Amino acid sequence: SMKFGKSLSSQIVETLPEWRDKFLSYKDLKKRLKLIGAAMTPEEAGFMRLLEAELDKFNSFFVEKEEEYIIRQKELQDRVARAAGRESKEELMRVRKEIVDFHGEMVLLENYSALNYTGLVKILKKYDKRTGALIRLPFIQKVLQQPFFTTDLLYKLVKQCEAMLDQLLPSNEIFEMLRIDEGLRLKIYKDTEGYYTIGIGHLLTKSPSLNAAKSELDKAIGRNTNGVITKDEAEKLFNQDVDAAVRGILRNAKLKPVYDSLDAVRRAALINMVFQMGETGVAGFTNSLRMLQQKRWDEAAVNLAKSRWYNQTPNRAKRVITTFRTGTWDAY
Amino acid sequence: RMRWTPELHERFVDAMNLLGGSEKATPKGVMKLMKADNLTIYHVKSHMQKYRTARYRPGGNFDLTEALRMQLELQKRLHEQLEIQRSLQLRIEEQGKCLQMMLEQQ
Ligand SMILES: O=P(O)(O)O[C@H]1[C@H](OP(=O)(O)O)[C@@H](OP(=O)(O)O)[C@H](OP(=O)(O)O)[C@H](OP(=O)(O)O)[C@H]1OP(=O)(O)O
Ligand SMILES: O=P(O)(O)O[C@H]1[C@H](OP(=O)(O)O)[C@H](OP(=O)(O)O)[C@H](OP(=O)(O)O)[C@@H](OP(=O)(O)O)[C@H]1OP(=O)(O)O
Repeated sequence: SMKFGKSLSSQIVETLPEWRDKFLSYKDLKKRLKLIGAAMTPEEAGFMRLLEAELDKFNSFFVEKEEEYIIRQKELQDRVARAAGRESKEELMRVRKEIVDFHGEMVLLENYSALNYTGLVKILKKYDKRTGALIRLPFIQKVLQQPFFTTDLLYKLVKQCEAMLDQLLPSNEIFEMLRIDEGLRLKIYKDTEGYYTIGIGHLLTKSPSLNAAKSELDKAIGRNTNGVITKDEAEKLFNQDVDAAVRGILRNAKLKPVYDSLDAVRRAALINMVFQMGETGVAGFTNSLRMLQQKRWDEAAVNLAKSRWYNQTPNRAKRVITTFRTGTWDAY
Repeated sequence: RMRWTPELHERFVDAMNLLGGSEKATPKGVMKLMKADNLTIYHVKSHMQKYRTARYRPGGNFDLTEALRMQLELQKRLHEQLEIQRSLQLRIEEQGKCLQMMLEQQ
């Protein structure tokens, strides 16, 4: 099933009154088809007039909305640029809400165009079936070239909006990296060894007692957990582990000079390594670390690939090596 | 109507700022400074009113932020599918054209 009529209505109802009678007059057009039994009958020309009027209303509304969005985009970009990360908790919440809402409205205009197009095809199909004509193909070829269907520069505006949000409403890049590499578990489990662990490789205790691992969890979180935690409890626990790992690196003579020289991204790749094999294991890559410190990305990649680590966890190792190569999250 | 571009709007802001801002600039002056192809006084008047409108001067927040993250996630997923849908609609018409060229020739 497609349930077009029902979905078009459900969307129209979810719009502001300015969007009133801006969508396809699907119910109406289906009723006017019943009246259809230049070589074109007055009935057929009158119905074709309704379809052209529909297209005019779509194109006129779309380009007017694009114009609003161009003005809104520039205004939001300036508000964000003027503040330069110095927004209060109140102000930051306001501008984030406004940009997420703006993004939503542009996706709404994109959905408006998709729904109007889908119904247009449904009307032309019913029309051709009723008239014995073959005009759906040339009529839709005309539609596929109209502003509203193509989406115009709306794709560029959503992209710009999403770029403002990658800075303003950021994701914990290292958390998402290691929830892919190590894995995120909300219930007390046992690692490769016989010790109790939770979240993303957070060892609670080496004790065989399950209540000894439970009491350590209630201390770390600060509440009565029973062995289960939420995503943000596991995220805050991991953030503490990262800070601890960085504190360790910054006091390691074999790791600090290279960590200091790396960018934020390549620093997360090194923390990843430390989480997996430990500070001592990582400090053992003397030659590869030298290549990373000297910003010889490719040379460090070829060298890290011949390590036992690369054969141990190849999926994870390749993703970390690519992060050292590119200096981007494009592996994750 | 006028297909505005971000580049064209940027030029309009400069023109109007150079004319003392939205509360001092006239559509006639903006028109003259811009010297843009097919731009009319009507377009500038309509654009300035939208500009003046968009520049109008007058639990927990962590849960609101988490709700925005999902709102954004869901909008991004719909956007991705709409891009996919556009390609689907184009293929349908391309096959439909072939099916018509094939049946006329039988
Ligand atoms: O859909 P319904 O619940 O059956 O309501 C219908 C219908 O209105 P809509 O389809 O626009 O919602 C029309 O009947 P159809 O054209 O769909 O057959 C309409 O106008 P008609 O005189 O052309 O039948 C008719 O009558 P009215 O608007 O005078 O109340 C009305 O009510 P009925 O249920 O009694 O048909
Ligand atoms: O009975 P409904 O739940 O209200 O759905 C019906 C109908 O379903 P059935 O043929 O199974 O009874 C068709 O649904 P789909 O094709 O989307 O699966 C469709 O009728 P047509 O496609 O043959 O036109 C549609 O109409 P619409 O095109 O508006 O989506 C709609 O009928 P109503 O919208 O008039 O209620």
